[PDB]
Amino acid sequence: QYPIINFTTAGATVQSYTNFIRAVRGRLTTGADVRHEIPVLPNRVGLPINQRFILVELSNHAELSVTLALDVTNAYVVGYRAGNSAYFFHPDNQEDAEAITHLFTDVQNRYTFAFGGNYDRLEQLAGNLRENIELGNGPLEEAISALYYYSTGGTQLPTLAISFIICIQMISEAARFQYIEGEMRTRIRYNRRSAPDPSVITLENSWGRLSTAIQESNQGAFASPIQLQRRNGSKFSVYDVSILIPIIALMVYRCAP
Ligand SMILES: Nc1nc(O)c(CCCc2ccc(C(=O)O)cc2)c(=O)[nH]1
Repeated sequence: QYPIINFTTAGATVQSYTNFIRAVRGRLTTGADVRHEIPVLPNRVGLPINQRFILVELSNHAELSVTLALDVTNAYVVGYRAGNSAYFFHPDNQEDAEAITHLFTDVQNRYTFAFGGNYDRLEQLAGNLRENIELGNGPLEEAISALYYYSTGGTQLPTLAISFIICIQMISEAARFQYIEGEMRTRIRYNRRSAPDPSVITLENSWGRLSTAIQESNQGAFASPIQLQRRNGSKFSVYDVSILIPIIALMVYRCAP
């Protein structure tokens, strides 16, 4: 079976969340490939199927549970299981369509959505941009509940998109960036619910671009600057890998060292 990591919103804390995100990182990559001190996720090309996914098992105080499937090469959430039903986003290609057939093979019901799981599609379905969708333990507890009830007709599709958007950021983006991990920890700590600010959003949007520039850097110096965004919306340039060490935790594979 694929590796399983567990988290619950029941009595969640900064530490239990931190431990969770650590475990997820530890399974996403062995971490034997490190450029400029940043771990690289494993390459898509040679990767066999028994090693391509991890399962993230989310439960509530309501005592209902849901299992997300993460693509190991990108921490991308490709689908999920709730009870006897399993749902997948529209894959990008037949390689991927093929891969996902080894997931949740024992569930009595399997569905592939007509829509992919990129943010923009999900936003159009949710009827809300990321910047207007609250994150925190409350939202995550709500997200898990919405996903659980989808198969029985009790969750409208927009709410399902909203819930996916929450899970992706609190899990896959938090694993991608210590920065976003820290953002969620603060909300857990103070029991607060808030949309992500432009520093979070722009990091999410530019993860691919940042992976390329780091791996193509000249001893850490980017071949050209990457504009990011501060909390207050203003644009600033990063020129080197060093500034990002405490900010990005993982990188998609871009090429060989
Ligand atoms: N379902 C889902 N899971 C995710 O982990 C994300 C992360 C957003 C950053 C991202 C960066 C690159 C890709 C890609 O081209 O495969 C996808 C997403 C996303 O956008 N949607």
